[PDB]
Amino acid sequence: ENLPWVEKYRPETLDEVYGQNEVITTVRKFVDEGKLPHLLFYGPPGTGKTSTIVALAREIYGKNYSNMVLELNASDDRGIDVVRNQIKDFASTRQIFSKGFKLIILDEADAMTNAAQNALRRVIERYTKNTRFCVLANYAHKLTPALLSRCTRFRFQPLPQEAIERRIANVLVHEKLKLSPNAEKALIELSNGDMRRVLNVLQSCKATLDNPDEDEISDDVIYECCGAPRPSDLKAVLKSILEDDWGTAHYTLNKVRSAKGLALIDLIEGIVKILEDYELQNEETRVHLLTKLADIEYSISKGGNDQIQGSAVIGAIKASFENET
Amino acid sequence: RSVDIPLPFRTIPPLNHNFLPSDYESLKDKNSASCIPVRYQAPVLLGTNIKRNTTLTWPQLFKPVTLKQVLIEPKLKLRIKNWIETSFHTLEKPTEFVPLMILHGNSIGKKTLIQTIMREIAGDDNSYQIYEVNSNMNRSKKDLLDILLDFTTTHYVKSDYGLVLFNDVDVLFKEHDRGYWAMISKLCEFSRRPLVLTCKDLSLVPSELIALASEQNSLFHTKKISTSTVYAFLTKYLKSLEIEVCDDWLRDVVKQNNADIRKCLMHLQFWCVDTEADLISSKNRLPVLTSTLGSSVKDISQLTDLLSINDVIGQATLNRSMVRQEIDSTTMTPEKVNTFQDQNLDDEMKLKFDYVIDYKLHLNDPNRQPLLPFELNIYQHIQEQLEARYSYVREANHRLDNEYLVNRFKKMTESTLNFLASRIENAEIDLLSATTQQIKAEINPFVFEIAKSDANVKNENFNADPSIVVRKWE
Amino acid sequence: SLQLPWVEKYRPQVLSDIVGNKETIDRLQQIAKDGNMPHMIISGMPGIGKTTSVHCLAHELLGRSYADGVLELNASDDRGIDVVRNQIKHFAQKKLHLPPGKHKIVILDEADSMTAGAQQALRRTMELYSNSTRFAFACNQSNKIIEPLQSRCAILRYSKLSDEDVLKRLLQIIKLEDVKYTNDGLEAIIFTAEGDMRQAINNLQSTVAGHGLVNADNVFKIVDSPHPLIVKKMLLASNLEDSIQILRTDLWKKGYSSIDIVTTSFRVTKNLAQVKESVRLEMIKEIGLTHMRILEGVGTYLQLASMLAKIHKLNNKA
Amino acid sequence: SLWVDKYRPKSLNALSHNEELTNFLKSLSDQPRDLPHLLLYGPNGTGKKTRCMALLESIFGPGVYRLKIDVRQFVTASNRKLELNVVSSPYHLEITPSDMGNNDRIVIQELLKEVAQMRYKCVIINEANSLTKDAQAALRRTMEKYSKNIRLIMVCDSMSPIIAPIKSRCLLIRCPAPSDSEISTILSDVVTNERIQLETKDILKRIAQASNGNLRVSLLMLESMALNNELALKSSSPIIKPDWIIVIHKLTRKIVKERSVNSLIECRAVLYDLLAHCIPANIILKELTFSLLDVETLNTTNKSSIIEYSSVFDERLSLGNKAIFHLEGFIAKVMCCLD
Amino acid sequence: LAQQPWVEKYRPKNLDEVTAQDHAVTVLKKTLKSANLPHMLFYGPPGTGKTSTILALTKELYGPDLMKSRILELNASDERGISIVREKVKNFARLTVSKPSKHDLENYPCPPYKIIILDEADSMTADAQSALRRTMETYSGVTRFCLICNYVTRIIDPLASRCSKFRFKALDASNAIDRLRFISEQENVKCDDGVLERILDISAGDLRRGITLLQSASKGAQYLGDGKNITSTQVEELAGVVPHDILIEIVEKVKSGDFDEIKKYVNTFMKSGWSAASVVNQLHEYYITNDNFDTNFKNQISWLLFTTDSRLNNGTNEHIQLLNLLVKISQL
Ligand SMILES: Nc1ncnc2c1ncn2[C@@H]1O[C@H](COP(=O)(O)OP(=O)(O)OP(O)(O)=S)[C@@H](O)[C@H]1O
Ligand SMILES: Nc1ncnc2c1ncn2[C@@H]1O[C@H](COP(=O)(O)OP(=O)(O)OP(O)(O)=S)[C@@H](O)[C@H]1O
Ligand SMILES: Nc1ncnc2c1ncn2[C@@H]1O[C@H](COP(=O)(O)OP(=O)(O)OP(O)(O)=S)[C@@H](O)[C@H]1O
Ligand SMILES: Nc1ncnc2c1ncn2[C@@H]1O[C@H](COP(=O)(O)OP(=O)(O)OP(O)(O)=S)[C@@H](O)[C@H]1O
Ligand SMILES: Nc1ncnc2c1ncn2[C@@H]1O[C@H](COP(=O)(O)OP(=O)(O)O)[C@@H](O)[C@H]1O
Ligand SMILES: [Mg+2]
Ligand SMILES: [Mg+2]
Ligand SMILES: [Mg+2]
Repeated sequence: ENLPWVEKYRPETLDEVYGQNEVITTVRKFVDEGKLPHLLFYGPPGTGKTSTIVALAREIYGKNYSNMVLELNASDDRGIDVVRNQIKDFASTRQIFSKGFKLIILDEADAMTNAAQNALRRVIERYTKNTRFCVLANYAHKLTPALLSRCTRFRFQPLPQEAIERRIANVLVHEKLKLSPNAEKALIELSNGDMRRVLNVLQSCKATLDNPDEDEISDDVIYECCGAPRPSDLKAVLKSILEDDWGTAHYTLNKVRSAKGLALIDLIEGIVKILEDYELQNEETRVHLLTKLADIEYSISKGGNDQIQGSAVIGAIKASFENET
Repeated sequence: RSVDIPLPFRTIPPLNHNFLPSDYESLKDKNSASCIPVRYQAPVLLGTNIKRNTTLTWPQLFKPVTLKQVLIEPKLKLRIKNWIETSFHTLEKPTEFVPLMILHGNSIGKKTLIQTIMREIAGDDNSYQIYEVNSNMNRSKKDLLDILLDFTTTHYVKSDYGLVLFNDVDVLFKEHDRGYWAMISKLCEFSRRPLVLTCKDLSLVPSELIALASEQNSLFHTKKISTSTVYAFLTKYLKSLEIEVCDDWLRDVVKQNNADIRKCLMHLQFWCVDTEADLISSKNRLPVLTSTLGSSVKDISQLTDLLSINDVIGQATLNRSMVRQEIDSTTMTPEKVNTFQDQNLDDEMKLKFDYVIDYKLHLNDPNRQPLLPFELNIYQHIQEQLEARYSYVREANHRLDNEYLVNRFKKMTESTLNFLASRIENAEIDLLSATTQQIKAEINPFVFEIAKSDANVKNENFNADPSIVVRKWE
Repeated sequence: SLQLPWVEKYRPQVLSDIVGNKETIDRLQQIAKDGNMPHMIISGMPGIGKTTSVHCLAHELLGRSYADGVLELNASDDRGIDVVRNQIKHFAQKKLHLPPGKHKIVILDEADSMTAGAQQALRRTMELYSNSTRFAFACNQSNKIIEPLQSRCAILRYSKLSDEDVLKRLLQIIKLEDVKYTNDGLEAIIFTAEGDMRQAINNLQSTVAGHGLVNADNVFKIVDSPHPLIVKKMLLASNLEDSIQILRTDLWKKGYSSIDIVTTSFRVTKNLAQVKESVRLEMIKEIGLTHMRILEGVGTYLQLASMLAKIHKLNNKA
Repeated sequence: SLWVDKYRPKSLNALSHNEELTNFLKSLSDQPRDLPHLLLYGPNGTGKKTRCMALLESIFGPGVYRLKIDVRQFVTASNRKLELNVVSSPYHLEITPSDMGNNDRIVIQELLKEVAQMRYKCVIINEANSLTKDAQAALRRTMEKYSKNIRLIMVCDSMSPIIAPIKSRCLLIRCPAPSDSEISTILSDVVTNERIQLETKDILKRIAQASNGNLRVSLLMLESMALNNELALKSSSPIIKPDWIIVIHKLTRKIVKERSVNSLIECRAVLYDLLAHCIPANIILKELTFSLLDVETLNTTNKSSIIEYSSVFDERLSLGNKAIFHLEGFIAKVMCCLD
Repeated sequence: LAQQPWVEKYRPKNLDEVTAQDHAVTVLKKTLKSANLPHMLFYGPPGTGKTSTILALTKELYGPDLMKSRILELNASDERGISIVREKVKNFARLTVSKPSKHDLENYPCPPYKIIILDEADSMTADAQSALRRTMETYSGVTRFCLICNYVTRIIDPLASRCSKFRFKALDASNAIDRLRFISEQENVKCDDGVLERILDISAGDLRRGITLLQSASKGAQYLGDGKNITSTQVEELAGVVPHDILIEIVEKVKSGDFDEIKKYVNTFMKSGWSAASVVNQLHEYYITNDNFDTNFKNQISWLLFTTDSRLNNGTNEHIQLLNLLVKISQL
């Protein structure tokens, strides 16, 4: 129906959560054993933390899931007061229930303040007997050690290609779509372990098609829908810097940046990534290139004039790769 | 397009991680050289003193009994005592005298002084009746005006040596303690008993009360007492308890507690129990510190460059925290001031987020918040490693400050303005309009040149009083 | 159902079981034995045993009167101006008959989260009713408590637990729990604890529950942090290409953020011993520069690559 | 009091040097309906603030010189008493970013909001270069949102650290330094109003060449030399330079002659004495570098190394908190190079 | 009131009237006649016709009287991501469509959804990954949020997923010159040959900067009262560009090589008031573009100029930085 593919292709059970396997196996062992300690699912966004907790909560709590599970979000307009109010009201009510272990899913807890995190730790300690928390976050360095020590941390890694491609195959056949192998490879390498990005780009590619029935999606379609540098453009810029004149290198760099709307930071990162694949005769080449490009990126972040920064990029690459020759 | 880069491809070798337990044993933390907690002797309790086996706190066990034991200069003691006696005698007669004392300053005995004066005046503890209005209660008009008016209007049921003391008159809530200064004014109009006000700062007190008190010479400043007298009092107190202690540790206790008799007495109440455990490190000793010459200038050049880079790192990362620290609710933030400005809120809502009344706006940056103790701080590690082997780094850490070199700038500008005004107002505004850097670099040094030139001709014998500016730069 | 965690199952119920800070713990034991407990502000890092110390001291001081003689106020409970002016004052004014020398204890745990006005109102309350009740704070940061409150209490600064005390209590727990231990595994537990004793107990429990025998590899499987040996190999490799490959594969592709990589690199380098002290401090300076650049906002892969390049230059040359 | 204050042009017509800029400002004040946001930049002591004040007077009136001092106290996260002298007027307001350090964003936005709470009020901002990037972004937001009631006139010695949008939405006005003849003319006017007995007019030219295009420095040197010799300037009368400049010259001499660690300790003590007298470290480094570059026992390579280390340590000074470390590192690197 | 800046006085009011940019205006008129747009993003040089195009789309979509109520430009401004942006967005969701006008019926489809404009809201202290996602889902039928961006460096794929990314192409010099000449003709701006090309050269394609510079030059010319055609020197002075004669003297001095001569020239040049950053930029233009210099020299001077510019941006003394840069270029 008229819904995004993100919600349509949500993992309705723990068997549909691909990529993350250690976490799913541990969670299944937890539910089979019955020991469900306080959980902290953290990692890069789109890894499948909310999907995992929703699937587990449904699997344990059947039909009563609606009343036995409260899904919070600290980023909303509540603050420490209303957030604490809701948690204590849900945890201390002991409503008429079939069993127990009311679950509270607090999403976006890295935005919770230090006092709020300490209060949440105290509330978790007080109501452990009847309420189990599965605090969710994206970065573990924004969480206080008090909250980090009262929950069983479960890091989520970016999904491996073997999985992303499996979900590609699953969504493609059901939605009647064709992905050319180069386009599929581009999408897999551009998602960077983000299944949500995959679904959004796939839906946009479906909408882009003049006839979304049998038209195959090409590489350029994905690289322009996501808004990312094509490998050909970065490679052309790199080869123009490496083997052409200063004026021609400047012309190619400016033309590519203007035509593709590409900032210099993305160009530097893509050039570094491409040059990683290639081998260099000398080592001072790599050392000087990495150091100079990092300095250029740091200066770009602070501010300046882009012409001198682009000239510095070209000169740094040229000097580094004339060191090897 | 292929646009192949003129570089051969690299075949990445396959990385494997099989770590022997011998490599795991290398993870043991090397013994830190920066850490150096040096212990002191255990306290030697002599005899069986009755004061040692007490049930009251040591700050209250050594409560002053006369006006000689309070840690306040005798001149101000006599002034306050005479003022209280004169107020008692004057208010006894039917009544130009408004009973009001502002006992401001940063001293400690700002409340026991009044109690000791009452004890001396009355001669007995039961005779005097001091009604202390502390911050632990609601000091609002509709909660205390009637009570204070009745107390200061009629006689206590029992010479009526009655007094009202307003402890901590500086910390006042906006909504909880509503109409407090109106209560003070109304009491001053219709009182027959003295009214003592104590604060740590005089800014919060309204200027009307300040002027009224200054007219009657009833504005007394409590200056902090030097650490020598505090140390002597502590030594005498410990002699009364008959407790031996090395004088170095007692000096450290006096120094680290900011010469606070109550804080020092609590610290001694803890750290002087009959146990064999060694004492607190107090002033940490040098971590085998050797502030050597460093031999070649290359080594000291590297050390100074590392120090400069570390200072840059500290300035860049000591105020950028990753955890969103909260803003205190009971602070005068501009949002709180504008929130109470809006009249849509009723009394009950204003009770929830009542703020302490202050004269300084509490601004804060939600992004540039100070680092939490558990967050990574490499600057501290570099500083503690460099200080452990070079003393001049630790000296440089406190040779200059932020409050210092700014108060010095203020005093230098004041001296410059005085010398300029002493010419044989317009400067006060226009030179202030001139940028601070300009005054620092050009105006003040040249004013010093003129001052030394005019001091030279005065010794030989267009401006007067040049010695102040001469002394400021020296 | 649930199994009691070793953090809670093996929590010290007496003050003697608490390890670390021997002088302060002994003095607290003497206070609990005799009485006349002064106002204290126990402060320090998380997990060193502050709240446990306060609760054990209160229990030993009171006994059967703990229920009606101790009022605990954490951050979950309300500690506003109204609470301080009514509940704490009424508890202080309460008439409870206790053995001589003993006093009621007002445990205000996490006092660093309390508002300033509540702290100001608490000052007169503790100064007036100090002959019947005694207050006890417990804060992670001691500077968040106002100077008027700190001038009426004996500030206690608990220090980080050393490796010896953590090893001793861990050996005790392993001995009463029948846990198969290896020297490398216990060393890994101490290394990952970093003075946080609760973290050490939790890591031991997780390792035993998951992989049985406590080897160092098993400990470094349940910490979800960059492997210290992998990071050491990345930093100390003589070939920059190998270090770059390690950073790309084992750290960046596995989801380790730049902050965790920088923290692990700094900790490993600080614990490194084969390199000279000057080289150690210079590599630490490079890591600090990289951490600064990350904090400014530039936490990309290229900054970590440049950090590795500078460390490689420093190691191979000079 | 000082001749740098009493003989300050208080009108657009009173402005003597840079007649083109005077005509431009007079034409700008000819229609007071619209003042574009002005960014007056140039060397120090060139009459930028004097011209801003004269323009504000010409639009409003002689009141723009009746200044009152409103002291504002602020508290940050670490509880520091941030105290500011906010020079105000019935028609204009004046602020200075450096006097509030890193936190120059919240204070600036609070003061500008307070101004906008009440044709237009012009706010003068001294040393806009010292503003942090976030504060400059806040100013950029203010210039567009609060354009109807607030007109920001910013005076900075260098416009390079200013962001691009601020320059794009401002009228860039450049103030070149006065020539030696113009400084001599101003000094001669001050003389003939103060009755200074010169033996010749060469003394004024010497003062102008010593001040290096700084009117304030030249006027202060005139006042000092006049009061020293009792209004009797002579050819033998030496130019009065401030004590810190002489101390910097002695420090450079010591650095050149003595290259040792103990010499570096003595240099650190000298730097501490200089910084304790409330002298900014940027000027100290500038004078130290330009006095080391003028030493006649040094070749080209050493001086190039001096300028390189000076640039590096100036960049570190702009991004550092403790200045003594940067200055001592510069001195140590200089001494290592001079070996 | 009577006076109006020419940047907004000549803003294109009709969507199709937007100069060049056919790839955008055609698809945008199709989406306007579709009676509903998805939340769209545009990228290009700041001042290439982003705000003008979105306001013109709203102009041909809603009514002029309906405009100031339906559109709230809660852009990167005083409005804060959630402190105000989200609060005002939800309070506007509490508000419905105002009275329908006359010409608005049938002529102006006036779709119920509202349009919220946020120019470069990515440069904000609030990172709303889903704080506005929820508010455009709960209020999709009653409002839409349009965003402005510079490059394709989009921050969060949520809240930026269903985006018709329009590439506002760089405005060609011919059409920009035509537009500026048209504005000059309307405002009777007397200009000789070379003013408009120079204005476009310093503004580097930024018509907003170009229009503001032209307005400032016209105001200065009226201030002088000569009535003569504006010269390129006045435009250069109104933008901060160092005159080419000074730059040629600088390059001659650094070709001379003497440290003392360079130091004296820099000392005499710091008194002129010309900024060091403009000197660095014009030295870059003179050196990197020139074909009379070796590749090694340009490679070294690129890093030298980059370091000098980076240090100058951090608020350091211009005298020391320019002296060091010129000396280092001399040693090259
Ligand atoms: N391991 C996975 N297996 C299957 N689908 C997945 C997996 N990870 C993510 N997805 C899909 O990608 C989207 C991610 O949804 P969520 O789990 O809610 O996002 P998240 O992982 O919790 O991260 P956020 O951004 O903090 S909500 C959904 O459409 C899922 O169906
Ligand atoms: N010699 C002494 N002189 C004064 N006070 C003493 C002395 N010895 C001990 N004290 C204690 O010092 C304290 C001073 O009185 P307090 O009322 O607690 O302080 P205060 O007057 O309220 O001023 P503060 O705490 O700075 S607001 C009392 O607790 C006294 O018991
Ligand atoms: N020195 C110690 N000896 C024995 N057990 C300890 C020690 N320190 C900590 N623990 C244990 O580790 C846990 C620490 O609990 P708490 O004392 O409440 O932590 P904390 O010191 O208050 O720090 P917080 O909770 O982050 S404010 C308890 O389960 C204790 O049993
Ligand atoms: N295609 C165009 N046709 C005519 N005038 C234009 C065109 N593009 C820009 N302008 C002029 O430049 C001004 C700014 O254009 P816009 O790009 O729409 O505004 P803007 O996006 O806010 O600029 P920025 O990004 O804030 S610098 C307009 O008001 C016009 O005066
Ligand atoms: N046109 C002028 N004629 C005479 N004196 C001037 C003129 N412009 C500036 N001055 C002198 O400059 C001094 C003020 O300099 P100021 O504008 O504060 O320098 P800056 O702009 O660097 O802050 C005054 O004392 C005044 O005598
Ligand atoms: Mg989620
Ligand atoms: Mg605790
Ligand atoms: Mg815009």
